[PDB]
Amino acid sequence: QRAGNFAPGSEPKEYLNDLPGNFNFDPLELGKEKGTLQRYREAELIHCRWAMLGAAGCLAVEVLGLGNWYDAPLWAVTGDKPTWFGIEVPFDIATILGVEVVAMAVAEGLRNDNQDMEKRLYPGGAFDPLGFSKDPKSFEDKKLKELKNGRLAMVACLGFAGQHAATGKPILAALGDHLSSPFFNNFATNGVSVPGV
Amino acid sequence: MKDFTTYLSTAPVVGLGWAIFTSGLLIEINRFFPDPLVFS
Amino acid sequence: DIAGLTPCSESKAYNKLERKELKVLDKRLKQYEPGSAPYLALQATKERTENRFKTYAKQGLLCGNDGLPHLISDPGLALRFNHAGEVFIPTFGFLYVAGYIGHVGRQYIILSKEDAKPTDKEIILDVPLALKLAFQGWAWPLASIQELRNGSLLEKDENITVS
Amino acid sequence: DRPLWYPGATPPAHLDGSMLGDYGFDPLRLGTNPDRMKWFREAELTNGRWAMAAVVGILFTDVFTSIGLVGLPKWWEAGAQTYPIDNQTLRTLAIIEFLLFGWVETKRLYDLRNPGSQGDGSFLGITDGLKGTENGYPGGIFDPLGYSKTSPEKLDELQNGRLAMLAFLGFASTAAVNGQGPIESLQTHLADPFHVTFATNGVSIPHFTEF
Amino acid sequence: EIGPKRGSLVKVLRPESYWYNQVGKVVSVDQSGIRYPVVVRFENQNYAGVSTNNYALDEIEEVK
Amino acid sequence: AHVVKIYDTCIGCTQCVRACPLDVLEMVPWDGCKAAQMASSPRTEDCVGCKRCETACPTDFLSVRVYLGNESTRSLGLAY
Ligand code: CHL
Ligand code: CLA
Ligand code: CLA
Ligand code: CLA
Ligand SMILES: CC(/C=C/C=C(C)/C=C/[C@@]12O[C@]1(C)C[C@@H](O)CC2(C)C)=C\C=C\C=C(C)\C=C\C=C(C)\C=C\[C@@]12O[C@]1(C)C[C@@H](O)CC2(C)C
Ligand code: SF4
Repeated sequence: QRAGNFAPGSEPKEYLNDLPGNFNFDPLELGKEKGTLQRYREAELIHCRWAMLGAAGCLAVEVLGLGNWYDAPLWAVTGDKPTWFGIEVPFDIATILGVEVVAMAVAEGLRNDNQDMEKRLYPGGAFDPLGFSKDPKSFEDKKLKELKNGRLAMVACLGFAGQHAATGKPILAALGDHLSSPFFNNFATNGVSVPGV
Repeated sequence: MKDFTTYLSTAPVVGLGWAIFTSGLLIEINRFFPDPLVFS
Repeated sequence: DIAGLTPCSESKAYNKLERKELKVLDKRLKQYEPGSAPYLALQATKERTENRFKTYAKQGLLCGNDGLPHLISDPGLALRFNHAGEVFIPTFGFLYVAGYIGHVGRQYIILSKEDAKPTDKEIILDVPLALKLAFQGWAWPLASIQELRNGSLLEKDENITVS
Repeated sequence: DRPLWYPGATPPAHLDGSMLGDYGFDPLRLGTNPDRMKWFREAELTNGRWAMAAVVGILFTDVFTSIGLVGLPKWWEAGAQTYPIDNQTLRTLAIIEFLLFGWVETKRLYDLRNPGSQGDGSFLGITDGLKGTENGYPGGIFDPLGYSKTSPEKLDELQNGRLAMLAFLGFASTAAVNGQGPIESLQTHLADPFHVTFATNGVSIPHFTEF
Repeated sequence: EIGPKRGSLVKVLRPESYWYNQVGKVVSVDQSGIRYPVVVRFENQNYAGVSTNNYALDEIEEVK
Repeated sequence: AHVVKIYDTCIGCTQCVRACPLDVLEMVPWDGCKAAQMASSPRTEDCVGCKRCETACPTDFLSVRVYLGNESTRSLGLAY
């Protein structure tokens, strides 16, 4: 089931013998032990799934012309109300922090109490109403798509952060500088990304 | 002469020749090139 | 500049220290005659002193409020502000020499221990062998990583312990 | 084994075996262990092959410069001539140089570790051409002229390559004490040999004897 | 024969000994039921100046 | 009032017995060694703690140990 090799000709790693998304990657032998791998495989899918939603968010704000992902929480210091598609949601800052904690604590706690190692990664029933998981072939194939797309969101959400710190420009504007003048507008010409430029 | 060369191969005699080399080298490198501190 | 230090060229105390150290010799030079050897000795010391001060200024050194040159150690600030020759570069000039002494002594120890009576070879050295190794050590970093990557550098639990 | 760098009585220990450009020149005995001798051999090639293609830009062009056909600059100041140009490509060149070489060189680094190790579906469809006959001498890169049985035209590759490695060391040293280009240094040794040398004018030795 | 061969090198395993995890020549072995029969000789001296000591069968093992 | 204990590694050299000035140590037959001898420490009341006995034992580690302890007139070597 090996999707490929990150380094063709590299030595096979037996700890990743048959899993979804195997590329024989691990060079630091993290995951040598069998029990820790089940935890990492759980952490990867959840660090994935949170990134994919958060990534489409930052694009959704800028694509639809609403504003920046960075300036979204700035209403608190100014005092104005937040908005969602300019609807003027009324809740206050202390109300968000209270509902978020109690809601997610109920959710995360129920997840940890599963004690079914396969369903801790890939639940069923209510979390998939339409029933794509019934077909084992497409299920096995769609798992590679969940993981390949997810690793793009994670590495790239980091890019939204790193791009912002060196240059305060937003996402789509920072891209336009590459397309307008690629060789001049790069991370090397930031003056902060590389010491000594 | 075989025993004389062997005496010259003892520890202190060889150390004397080493000391004259390292010391004379450093001194003459300070006789010429006086007062180095920064290396160009 | 950096760390609130002035260059030695622009400093006043640096030139004050030069005018002082020359005044001592000029007073000492008045006693003797022009063409005598004590006169030639002091004039040379005067020539060296004038050369010491201008060369340290030319080298972009940094002098403090006391007027004496200061050295900088971080390679980042050294390379950024052009002060690398002070500390950063001599660090590699030493380690090349120090490892030379280790790679040489380590080889003489190993090779004499492969023969009979190695104790005599320490007090009565094999000078032909010692000179051979001493002129073969110009490339000791190559041999070290060769010996590390191979695994014949370190011993493996064949050493004495105490408990 | 080809002739000896000393004609007389300098017995080598491990170079009697077959290898290219073997003249028995290893005083420091850095090629004792065969595994790293295999590594230094490839280093002599990448330095040899790279140095030669570099020396032409200094040599083939400066000959045309001294004759007067072209007005190109000298290698000691060609770098400061590019970036002040209006249509220029400011220093994203150091990093792109590393991002591009990092892709190729690690493909060469993993070949010496696992020879002929390029998987079937790793590259798009050219996985077969990338396999090499030997380390340092691949197949599909040269289009003609590698089907002879007496393959040691390689000796030309080394004797020409070792020579160029001396050139750039001489270009860099000549261009640090003479202050002029390499060819300008040649026209002087021909016009006044005894006066323009490394001893008297080129300050490589402290010679101050005015009497 | 009860023990190691004459002239054979062996490695020591007494934790108390100056020669622990070190190698020495077997000088002799006694086959009369003695507790510490194996006589061993080392080149390096101990702190006192003695270069021999009688070791046991279990306390010695093959070289390296 | 010192303590003297001899261990299983004795080989019957008798060098411990010859060295002790105060006659604390004597040789007794035994079946463990080639020499068929072993030391003993019957009269430690006269021991003084010179540790000349330990100095003479040629073993890898000592077959004889003097564990110092409570003092006395005989142990302190007091003529008075
Ligand atoms: C998930 C992490 C991941 C990591 C860390 C690596 C790391 C590596 N891979 Mg992969 N790989 C990874 C995933 C994967 N690789 C491959 C397939 C391969 C192959 C086939 C090869 C590598 C190789 C390499 C090496 C590349 C070094 C290099 O040049 O980098 C420097 C950085 C870069 C190259 C990125 C540059 C950015 C760039 C792509 C921009 C693109 C836009 C254009 C430039 C626009 C055009 C402009 C024009 C004008 C120039 C390195 C050891 C090579 C190697 O050494 O193999 C032994 C190799 O041959 N990888 C697959 C598919 C199965 C992967 C799937 O996840
Ligand atoms: C190997 C090729 C080579 C060649 C052909 C030259 C040629 C020359 N060098 Mg040069 N040089 C070289 C390498 C070379 N160099 C290297 C590697 C260094 C660094 C150590 C130098 C450092 C240097 C300095 C510092 C100076 C020269 C100068 C000169 C010129 C005058 C001769 C001289 O001073 O004696 C050359 C002195 C040497 C110490 C190098 C000679 C030793 C080489 C390795 C022997 C090679 C054998 C043989 C010549 C090969 C034939 C090749 C030929 C058929 C193409 C002359 C054009 C002088 C100048 O100003 O030019 C006008 C000068 O001041 N060179
Ligand atoms: C935190 C996120 C995270 C986690 C937990 C995992 C976990 C896993 N990945 Mg994975 N991966 C991720 C992100 C993550 N990945 C991202 C973003 C990419 C795209 C670059 C990949 C690409 C990838 C491939 C291609 C493969 C894996 C594989 C694996 C599995 C085996 C290796 C292992 O045990 O690593 C354990 C790793 C950790 C616990 C993370 C520790 C990180 C430390 C603290 C360092 C973090 C700082 C780091 C040095 C710098 C990162 C920033 C950088 C931009 C400068 C394991 C399930 C292999 C496999 O078989 O999967 C089935 C495999 O072939 N991953
Ligand atoms: C003439 C008087 C005289 C003096 C002053 C000495 C002094 C010394 N002898 Mg000695 N010796 C003498 C006569 C003398 N000997 C005679 C007549 C003989 C019979 C041939 C010997 C035979 C002899 C032997 C066989 C040995 C000495 C050693 C030594 C040194 C002791 C080791 C030490 O501390 O360094 C410890 C050193 C290190 C831990 C590391 C090495 C670094 C050293 C110090 C550098 C070299 C020092 C150099 C010799 C000093 C110059 C000589 C000095 C007296 C002016 C000491 C320097 C021993 C030795 O190794 O000498 C170096 C040694 O093995 N001697
Ligand atoms: C995790 C991550 C990268 C992980 C990669 C790792 C660990 C690499 C590991 C390896 O290299 C090694 C070390 C060693 C090898 O042996 C193993 C591997 C595996 C090969 C990136 C970021 C991944 C990003 C994650 C997980 C979270 C994303 C969510 C975001 C950014 C949401 C933000 C917002 O909600 C707010 C806050 C603010 C609003 O304005 C906007 C919105 C969008 C609403
Ligand atoms: S000195 Fe030790 S080894 Fe010797 S006879 Fe006495 S007890 Fe035994």
